[PDB]
Amino acid sequence: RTRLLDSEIKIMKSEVLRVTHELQAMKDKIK
Amino acid sequence: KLLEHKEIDGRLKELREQLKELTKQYEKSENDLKALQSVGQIVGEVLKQLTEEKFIVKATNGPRYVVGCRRQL
Repeated sequence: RTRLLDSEIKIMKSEVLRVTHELQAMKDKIK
Repeated sequence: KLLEHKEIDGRLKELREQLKELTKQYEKSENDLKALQSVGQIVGEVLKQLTEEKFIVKATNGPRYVVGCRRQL
């Protein structure tokens, strides 16, 4: 298959983006 | 393939939109933090001009002061 690799890459990116965004955007308001 | 992540893209867009709005408020809050460092200023009226950098001003609460003037003004 060819799209199987793309799906895995997209899933990995989503996890990083969610964690990274919270550590920066949320922190500024609370700080 | 034919479908790929086109159908799955709906879930990602909805989650991103909700989180995106949260970051918008952070910019608004920063504006308030930029105002906490601005202090007030006593208000009085000029009475006479002794020299170019010396003025006689009476604060509209109390005594009369001889004070300077900001260069740019």
